[PDB]
Formats: sequence, structure tokens, C-alpha cells
Amino acid sequence: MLCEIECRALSTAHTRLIHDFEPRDALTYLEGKNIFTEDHSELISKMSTRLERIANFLRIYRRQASELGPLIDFFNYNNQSHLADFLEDYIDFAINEPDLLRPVVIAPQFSRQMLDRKLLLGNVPKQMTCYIREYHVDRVIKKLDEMCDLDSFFLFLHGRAGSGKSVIASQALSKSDQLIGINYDSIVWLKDSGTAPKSTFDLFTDILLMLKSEDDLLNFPSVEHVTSVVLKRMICNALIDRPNTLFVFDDVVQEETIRWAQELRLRCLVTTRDV
Amino acid sequence: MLCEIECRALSTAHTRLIHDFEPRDALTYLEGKNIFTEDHSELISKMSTRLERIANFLRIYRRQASELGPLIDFFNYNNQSHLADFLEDYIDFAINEPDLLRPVVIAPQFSRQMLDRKLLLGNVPKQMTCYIREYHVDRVIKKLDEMCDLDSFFLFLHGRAGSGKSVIASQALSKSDQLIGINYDSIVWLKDSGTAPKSTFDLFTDILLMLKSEDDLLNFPSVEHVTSVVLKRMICNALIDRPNTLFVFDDVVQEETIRWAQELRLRCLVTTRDVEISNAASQTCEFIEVTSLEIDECYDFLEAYGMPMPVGEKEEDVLNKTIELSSGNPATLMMFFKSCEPKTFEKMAQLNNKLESRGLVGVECITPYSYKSLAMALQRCVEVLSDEDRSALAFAVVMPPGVDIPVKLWSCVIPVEQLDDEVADRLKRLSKRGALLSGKRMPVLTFKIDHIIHMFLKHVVDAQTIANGISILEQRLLEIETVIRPEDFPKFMQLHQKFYDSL
Amino acid sequence: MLCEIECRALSTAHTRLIHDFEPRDALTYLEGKNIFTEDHSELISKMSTRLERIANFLRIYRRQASELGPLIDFFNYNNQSHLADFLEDYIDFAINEPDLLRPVVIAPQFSRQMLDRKLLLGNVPKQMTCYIREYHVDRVIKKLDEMCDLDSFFLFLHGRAGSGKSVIASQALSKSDQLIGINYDSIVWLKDSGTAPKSTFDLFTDILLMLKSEDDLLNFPSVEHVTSVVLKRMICNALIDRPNTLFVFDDVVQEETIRWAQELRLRCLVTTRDVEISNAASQTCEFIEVTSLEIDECYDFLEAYGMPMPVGEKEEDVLNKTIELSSGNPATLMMFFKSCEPKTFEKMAQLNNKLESRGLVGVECITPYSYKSLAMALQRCVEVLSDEDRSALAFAVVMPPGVDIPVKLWSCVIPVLDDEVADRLKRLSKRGALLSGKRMPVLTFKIDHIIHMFLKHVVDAQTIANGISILEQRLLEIETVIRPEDFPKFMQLHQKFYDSL
Ligand SMILES: Nc1ncnc2c1ncn2[C@@H]1O[C@H](COP(=O)(O)OP(=O)(O)OP(=O)(O)O)[C@@H](O)[C@H]1O
Ligand SMILES: Nc1ncnc2c1ncn2[C@@H]1O[C@H](COP(=O)(O)OP(=O)(O)OP(=O)(O)O)[C@@H](O)[C@H]1O
Ligand SMILES: Nc1ncnc2c1ncn2[C@@H]1O[C@H](COP(=O)(O)OP(=O)(O)OP(=O)(O)O)[C@@H](O)[C@H]1O
Ligand SMILES: [Mg+2]
Ligand SMILES: [Mg+2]
Ligand SMILES: [Mg+2]
Repeated sequence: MLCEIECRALSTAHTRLIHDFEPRDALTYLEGKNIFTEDHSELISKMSTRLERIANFLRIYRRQASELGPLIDFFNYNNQSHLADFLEDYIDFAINEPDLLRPVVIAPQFSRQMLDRKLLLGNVPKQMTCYIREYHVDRVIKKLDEMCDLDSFFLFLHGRAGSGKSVIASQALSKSDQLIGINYDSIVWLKDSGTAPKSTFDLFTDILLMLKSEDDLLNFPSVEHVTSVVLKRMICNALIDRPNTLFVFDDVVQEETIRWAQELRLRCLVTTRDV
Repeated sequence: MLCEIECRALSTAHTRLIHDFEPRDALTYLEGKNIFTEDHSELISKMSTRLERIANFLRIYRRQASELGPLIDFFNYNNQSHLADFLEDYIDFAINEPDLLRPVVIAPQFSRQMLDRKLLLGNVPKQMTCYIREYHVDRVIKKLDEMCDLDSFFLFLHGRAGSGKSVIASQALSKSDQLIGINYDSIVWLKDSGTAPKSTFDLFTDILLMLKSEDDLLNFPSVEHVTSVVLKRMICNALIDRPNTLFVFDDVVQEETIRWAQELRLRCLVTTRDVEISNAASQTCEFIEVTSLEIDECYDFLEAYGMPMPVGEKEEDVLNKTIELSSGNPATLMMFFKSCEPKTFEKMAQLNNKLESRGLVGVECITPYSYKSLAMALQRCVEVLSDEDRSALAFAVVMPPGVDIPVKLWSCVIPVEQLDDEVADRLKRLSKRGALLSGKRMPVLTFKIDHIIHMFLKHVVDAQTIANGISILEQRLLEIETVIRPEDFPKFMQLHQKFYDSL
Repeated sequence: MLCEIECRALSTAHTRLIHDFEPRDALTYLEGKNIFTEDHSELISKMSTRLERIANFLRIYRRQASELGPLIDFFNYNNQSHLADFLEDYIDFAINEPDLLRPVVIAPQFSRQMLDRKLLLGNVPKQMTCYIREYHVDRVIKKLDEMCDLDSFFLFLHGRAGSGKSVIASQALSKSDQLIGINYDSIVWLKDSGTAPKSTFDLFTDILLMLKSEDDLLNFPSVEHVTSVVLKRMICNALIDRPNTLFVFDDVVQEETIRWAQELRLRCLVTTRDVEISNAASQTCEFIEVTSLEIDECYDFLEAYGMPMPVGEKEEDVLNKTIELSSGNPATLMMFFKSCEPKTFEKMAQLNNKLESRGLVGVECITPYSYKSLAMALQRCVEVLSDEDRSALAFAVVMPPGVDIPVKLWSCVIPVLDDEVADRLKRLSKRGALLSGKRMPVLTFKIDHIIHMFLKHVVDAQTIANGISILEQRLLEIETVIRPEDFPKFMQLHQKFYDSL
């Protein structure tokens, strides 16, 4: 197999590999340098359009070669050297230097991305604006940054009632552009307020659905009736597709919540009154 | 069908079969060498993602082939020989040269981030960090390593209640990188705590689902209604796709569990309080007892959680009072800390009092324990007790705790010819079953009740039955230090007048 | 059509027919030698990949040719002679010699195959290891080997309760590698224990599912509601895919089971306590009785489980007391060990007492047995008993155990020429082996101790004393030696073993 660098190259130089190229031209040269099979060449060789032969050549290729050699050593011979030169240039601006791009910005306006889009979908409330508690929103954000490294952790933003804890979580996830995108990929903000004994399970029913794709909210089953061991397994399942995901649990009253959060190895911001 | 070796290989070499491979490529070569069917290839050939075609190819394959030949003889032809070479290497470090498989072909792919994936999915709890019981977590891991070879086996991590067994399994499967990946492929950790007769079946309903693929949890049927013979057959079925899989059964109370585990030929770690559930298994049973925390370990545990270490002599004593009271007990010790508020040696001694005049309820607190106080736990240990044994225990209140005392001196308070060995038989069952007592063969057959196991009974038995047992003692009490009490001096239990007047 | 030899060749030489070959090359040569059709060549000739043209050439070919000639006579002409030579070599190492491979081993480690895999899926229990009854597990296996030839047959591994029958079936199918793989292809081991009339049908519901593929356990219908004629037809249907399949029916109580087993033409191992269920079958019935553990085997069994062997004379005696008491019995013996706590010859003798003054309940313990004590088992063996026979048994309390005693001496306590007594006492040993028949010197039976302290703490405390009096009445009116008819007037020899009531 290749990797992200070698596959990012076949993708970046894609506007070009469409204007002038042909997989039939390379099939003979690759059945040869030992990177194909007589079904492989059959599959890519009998394709009505070229974008088909190209998409199959780039799919099949990324699996077969130990490296990106026998494709630079081909655009050369095929009078398509303006191609093998671009790709060799790209492999060099990474092979000879240990520095690139980090998680940052090169397609700007995270203003609808990190803001709008991710906040809204994670059910984060519309941050307060006319006064901001400097000290606190800052210290929250700081201690969250320190932890994006951690595998699972609790942050307790605890206080008096109406003391203002929940508003600060709104602001701490709404000021920076780092917490969402840079430090954590997604946000899930759920209000608890559970008092009944069925509440600590019902909560995690609506997490599981905060997770599930826009598709298959239709298929949402009578999950209403299914054991705790299963909702839990069913969640940490659907939780693979969610790299670094933050959980705000606005208003926890029951420590059973907290026990579930720790069985589910979650990353949690927690507003509560009882510490 | 394949087996655990041939299926453990398809699983070990899985990080790889995902990066470069395709079941469509192999379908033609296998409809051919006679190992598939025209529905088989249909089922794996029309699948949107490849991880689907791969998981179906590896599921369908493990059932169909008499061996793992026609898949090495394919990665070769498909220019994916870096694959068929790895698998042929693995099949060779098993038949000819044994042992060498784990050091050589299994370890060079360990990854401290893959464990966590496997731990989480096997529902393993978040191992403890601020103090680790060296000795035990080590010895657990050791005896598990010795057995990955074995086909099915029971490991009994048995102890007192709140004695800390379950935490150690969290750590023993969380320290090394060997137990998961090297010695066993996957983990399934399920909490039992079953009391009903439907519980031993319900357990194995949630195993079966601990096994089943992320796919077809949707299709999960009303399996809720289906015989025991079928859930059992249905499991050992879906158990093929699981080469070397470990089972932690946190908190077994019923020996029916243990009988199912042995019909299902499972590999089991077992935390329990009652040790005799092992008599259900006619098999490789090996044991590790979680003892009361030694006096030195208690210090370590205290320091670890910011607890101030002594200086003055009547301060190391304030702390020997806590260690004596919570007769070396993880769970109640923890409840103590959470409740030691100011941290002072002073407020630490305040509590030492609260413990004598309120039993365990003086320090009951919100703790990582499912239980507010050790009394909520022991409740159960006492319900399960033989009706006759429930009686024996109930009277052992009126003893001296932390004192080694003769059988006859016990024959006096305990209910029931001329030989009262029957007392001893009950007292053994009594230490075997929640470790409520304490047996000690020579110099002379004597038992002993600790303090945690005492202030339990103090604030729990009928206020009357305490005083009735005391009188029932002062009767037999007459009729004709590192030293046990002699038979010339039983007439006077008065040595412990101190620890008797406080009733 | 070809056959297994000629098709095994096209398969063995397959790694090769993929590296260099082409069905287009042979189509013309075969449309010719009369072995194809102009659709055949169309079907194999228009195929994108070659593994397609090859798999269709080898599928289509195996059906069409009377033999494997016109394919050796082709790799020759096609410069692929290194192929037609390999296949002609293979056809010769079978045509010129009458010997090959048998059902055996050439892909080794049946240790997960025959063992693990087939045993587990047939729901066979985890064989015992720390002691093996040599004689028996061996004789079981032997008589099973003799029969893999047979089309359907019953093997009755019958004995006392807790006498150890089921464990031996675990071992007899777990020692060898022959019984599973060599003699029989698969195993189905099902526990019966059926008492209701719906039980003999419910059993066969779970056979049918022991048979059904891993696929379509999902499709399992409400088979719960469907006639007996259909479950039966539905089974012997799904039973085609199962060449030489063995059935262990652990614990049959009802002879209706046995009638179904014989309508379904099954091959059955059968553990049971009541032996007469075999009269239900008009057939090859062969039997193996699990006797009480001989005195020497008891020693072996004790040592095997860390039990201390005698020295002093009144210590081998302490141990002959246990062996006498648990009148040689696997299950109650095991309960003893689990309960022998300190291991001392002393605490061993403590228990020897507890047994006389509390019956089997003195040593009841958690054991690999489904039962706390042998009394929980025997319960059933007694319920099943003919209403009249339940009576006969109930009185045999008032006998001397471990004593060979005459029929007339029994005619005294038993309800009703009194041969009728003997008839009941036979039914009684046949049906749970509660008694013990012994033809000459004179027709005498005998009750063991385990089969006694059962009745001791179980029959009406009154009926014991009433039978004793009912005896002292008839007792008058006119060692390796049986009691003579000149001396029946005095059952007083056993005053010792009588005063203890
Ligand atoms: N800029 C602000 N910062 C903090 N609190 C504010 C601000 N503006 C208004 N508030 C008051 O706080 C209310 C919401 O309080 P908030 O939810 O922050 O407290 P809380 O800690 O969540 O209380 P709870 O104990 O109910 O969780 C607002 O609607 C208003 O009454
Ligand atoms: N190594 C440890 N570090 C910190 N706390 C511990 C440790 N061992 C035990 N405890 C205390 O005991 C509680 C859980 O005890 P644990 O579950 O380990 O005992 P247990 O033997 O499983 O009891 P049970 O058999 O009832 O499950 C924890 O909340 C903690 O308070
Ligand atoms: N190695 C052994 N061989 C024979 N019996 C044993 C052995 N070890 C233990 N036993 C005793 O036999 C018990 C199981 O008895 P078993 O099931 O063999 O008798 P059985 O003939 O099946 O009785 P049933 O009449 O109930 O069918 C064991 O759990 C134990 O009590
Ligand atoms: Mg709020
Ligand atoms: Mg626990
Ligand atoms: Mg049985």
C-alpha cells in the first residue's frame, strides 16, 4: 500500500491526469514491473469512458505498489513527462524537508464551519455577547486545550445555581477557532437534568442519536427498548467514526451519568451544581 | 472449518488486509478451487464498502475451507505476495517451531493505541492509576500468560467484598501490551451479579452480543425468546470468528454461570467473593486471593492519595486505628479518604470514632464503588448464605475481633451428641463464602473475625440477639499477644473485658 | 461424467493450470473431438478474465467427457506438454496400483479439528481428565467402532444414578481421533431428561436445530407449532447433508425417545438409568453397564484427587468405611472429597459418621453433578416407578444392606407361591439399578448402602418401624455363606445392623 502523502499526490495532480493520460498506455508497463494482474488489466482495459479507466487505475494502483516509483518512471517514457515531473517535484517537497501544514487554515471562513456548522449540529447554544466573563471562559478553554491529548477526561465547571456555568461553556466553545477543528473534531452538547433512574439511560439514548448519521434517523429503531449493556456497546461502536469528539453535559445532577461517561471512556465538559 | 490457529492468523494480519486487498479479486480464484458458491460470490461481490467485502470474505472463508492453503496460493499470484508471505510465516512458527510465534511473528506489531481500541470494545473499565497493587496485578498477568496456550480455563480472582478484585482485572489487562494482541486476540468483560435463575441465561445473551459484529446489531432478533440449547449453540457458532478471546466475568455469584462457561469451552477470568462456585467446574482451576491490604501497603495507598504520614507516636497510632478498623479494606478505605475532609490527623481521628459508634455508616460516601458503604455489598454475601450458616454468622458478632480464638470457645455462642466439629464446618463455609471469617489450622484449630467484618454485624443483627449471645456465652463460660488463649484459662474471656464492655 | 479421481486431478494440478493455459486454445480441439457445443465454446470463449474461462472450462469439461483423454492429447500438441505429462503421471499412480490414502492424516492437528471443532459444535461436554475409567471408556469406543458400518443402532450405556455414565461418553468421544472423523463424520450430543409427553417432541426439535446450518437459524420458524409427522420428515430431510452422524442422547428416561430414534433410523449412543427403555426398539441393541466402582478402582480415584492412602490398619478401614458407605459411587464419592476439607484421615472418618446419622445429606455439596446430593437424582428414579413397585422399594428399607438374602426372607416385608416378589425385585434392579439380582446358588437379591441411606432418610418414619414389626412376625411360625432355611427364624445375625433403628 501507499499512504497519505503518496495518495495525496495522485489526488492533488488530478485536474491534470484527466486532461491527458490513459490507463491502457500504462497497463503493459505495469503488468511488467510486477504491480498488476491479468484480471487487473482486464478490469481497467475494458472500460467505456476514460474517467473510469483512470479512477480504477488510481484505486487499483494505491493498493498494489510498495511505493510511487513505477509511475514516474512511466510518464517519462510516455511523452507525458510534464506529469512525472510534477509528481517527482511533489514527492521531493516532503522527502527532503520535515515541515508542512499542521491542522490549520488554507480554505478560510471557518466562520460558518467551526462556528455555525459544527456548533449548531452539536446542539451548542448561542453564546452570550453583551458581557463576557473574561477570566473564566479563558481558563475553561485553556484547560480543554491541555487535554485534547488525553484519551478520556472530566472537566467540572461547577457552581451556584444560576451562577452562570452553562453560559460560559457556550462562550468557551464559541470564542476560539481551536477547540473545534484544531483540538477536537466534533461537539456534542446535551442537557442532562436527570432525576429519575431511567434518566441516566435516556440521556445516553440521545447521545447515540447525537452521533448517528443524518441517514438512518429514519431507521432509528424502538431503541427505547434495549438493555443498558447494549445502548452502551451500541454507542462505543458508532463512536469509531468520531475522532476527538467533545461532550458537554449541561446540568448533571446524578452521579450515574458520570459513571456512564467513564464506562464509555468519554471526553466530557460538565456543568453541575453539586460537585 | 478452520480453527483457532488459522483464524488467529486472519485476525493478527488484519491491520494489513485492510490497507491493500479486495475480495472481488479472490472470488473468481475461489469459486474455482472449490471453496465458494454462486450466492457466496454474489453476497461478497455486491458490497458498497470494501471493509464489508473483507469482513464477509473472512467470515464466509473461515467456514468453507478445510485449511488455509487456497489463500496463500492467491496473494502470491495477485502481486500482494507481501501478504501470502506473512501468513505462511505465521503458519510455520506454529507446527514446526512452537513458542517462537509470540516473540517473533506476534510482538513486532503491538501498538499502545490498538489496546485501547480493544479494551474499550471489550467493555473493560478504565484501569486505576494513583495506586497499583504491584504483587497482584503482576501475578494475575503471569498466570494468564501461562494459559493462552490452553483451550479453555478458569482463573478465580476471589476475595472479600470491596476487597479490590475487579480493579486488579482492570489493571492486569491494562499494564502489559502482551495479554491483548500477543497472548489473546480480543477481550470480553461482562459484569454478572446474577441472582435470579434467568440471570445465567441473560448473561450469555449479552455475551453473544458482545461477540456479534457492529453490523447486524440492527438485525438483533427477539433472541429474548429462544431456548438455552440454542443461545448456547448460537454462541459457540458465532465464536469461530473469535480466535483466542478472553472473558472477564466480573462478579459471579451463581455457580450456574460457571457451568455454562464450561459447556461453552470458554477462557475465563473470574472475579467473585464466594470461592466454592469453582466446584461447578471439573477442570483447570487456578486461584488468586485478594487478601486484606498488608500494613505497609496501607501506608503506600494513603500517601498515594494525598494522605499525611505519621510523626508523633500517637499519630502513627491514629493511623493504625484506621488500618485496624477498615481491617485492610480498599473500598471502605477509599470511602474514608473521600470523607477525611480537612486532611488533618485530627479529623482522621474524629472518623476513627464515628466508626465505633455508627459502624460503616459513619464513613459511607460517594465513591468509585457502586456502593455507598461496604454494608450494601455484604448485604448480598449474607443473603446467599445457607439458612443455617446465616445463623452461625449472625452470632459471631459477640466475639472479639482481631483475636485468634479456639473452636470450643466458639461452640458456646453458635447454634445446632458430644463432638461439636459441626461448628468448624460452618466456620469454614463462612470464610470460603465472602471471606467473612478466617481459618488457621495449627497450633490449634482457631478462627477469627476482623473489624470490617464486625461493625457490619454490630449495626445489623437484632439488638437483642447481640445481648442474648453474650449471656448465652457467660453461661458456658465456667462449668467444670502472640500467644493463643489456653484451656486452663477459658473460664475467663475476661481478658477482652475491654472489647466486651462496649456493648 | 468423470469421477473423484479424474476431477481430483484437475483440482490438484490447479496451481499450474492458472500460470500457463487458455481455454480458447482448446475450444477448437474439443468442439472437434466431440465434447463441446457451439454454445459451450461461446460461453467460455467470451469471458473477460482467464480464471473465468478456466473455471468454466473445468466445470463444463467434468460433465461432458466419458474420460480424461482429450485433454492430455491436447496439452501435448499445445507446447504445454509439461502439463499433459503431470496429469498422465497422476492417472497412472492410480490406474496401475490398488492402494492410496484411506480416511487419515496429511494435514495434521486434528487437535482443533476432531477435538475442539467437531466436539464443541456437537455440544459434547469437556471430557474428564484427573481420572479415567480405563476399562469402560475403552469398551464403549470399541463397540462404537464395530458399528460405524451399521445403518442405525442403539448403544445403551446404562447404570446407577450418578454412577458415572455420562462422563464416560464424554471421554469415549474425546480420547481417540477415530470415532470422530474416521468412523463417524459428525457428533450431536443432546441431553434428554424428558418427563412430560411434549418432551419427546421437544427433544427432536432441538436435534433438527443441532443439524441446521449456521445460516438459517435466523429463518428458524415457529417450528414450535407443527405436527410430529412433519418434524420427523423435516429432520430425516435435513439429515441427508449428514453422512455418518453420531447421536449421544445423554439421559433418556422415556421410551418414547427410543421409539422416535428408531423411526428416524438414527445412530445412537444412549446414557440412561432405566434399562428396559430398550424393549421399545426391535433392533441391534448392545449394552454396557456402568457398575459400582470396584474396591481397587476406588483407591485409584481417591489418590487421583489428592486423597491420602492408608497405612495403619484402622485407617485402611476408615477408607473401607467410605467405600462401603458410598457403595462405590462416583457422584457421592466426589461430593465426599469436595467436603473432606482438611484431608485428614480424621475428618474423613468424621464424615463416615455424618453419613449414618444424616444419610446422603451429610455430604451434599456443590459438585460438577447437576445435583447437590444423590438423593435429588434418585428422587426421579423412584417417581417413575410402577405404583406397585414404588411400594416394594419403599419397604426394602428394613433390610440388611450389603448382605445376600433369600426371596422368602423378603416375601415377609413386601406387599401383595410368592414369586411375584421376585418379579418386582427384578424390575427394581432393571430400573435404576436400585436392587441387585443373583441367580444361584439360590435366588437372592441385595440392597447396597447408597441405595439404602437414600430410603433411610426418605420413607415415612412410621413405615420403617411398621415393616420391622411386620418382619418379626413372619420370623418364626413353624460371610461367604448365604443364610440357610434352618436359621431364618433368627434374622438376629444382623441385630447389629438392625438395632440402629
Ligand atoms: N453574560 C452572562 N454571563 C453569565 N450569566 C449570564 C449572562 N447574561 C445573563 N446571565 C444569566 O444567567 C442565565 C443563564 O445562567 P446559566 O445557565 O449561565 O447558569 P448555570 O450555571 O447554567 O445555572 P444552572 O445551575 O441552572 O446550570 C441567563 O439567562 C441570565 O439570567
Ligand atoms: N488499586 C486500587 N486503587 C484505588 N481504589 C481501589 C483499589 N482497589 C480497590 N479500590 C476501592 O474499591 C472500589 C472498587 O473495589 P473493587 O471493585 O476493586 O473490589 P471488588 O473485590 O470488585 O469488590 P466486588 O467483588 O464487590 O466487585 C473502588 O471504588 C475503590 O474505592
Ligand atoms: N473421573 C470421573 N469418572 C466418573 N465419574 C466422575 C468422575 N469425576 C467425577 N465424577 C462424578 O460423576 C459426576 C457426573 O456423573 P455422571 O454424569 O458421570 O453420572 P451419570 O451416569 O451421567 O448419572 P445420570 O444417572 O445422572 O445420567 C461428576 O460431576 C462427579 O460427581
Ligand atoms: Mg444551564
Ligand atoms: Mg466491581
Ligand atoms: Mg448425566
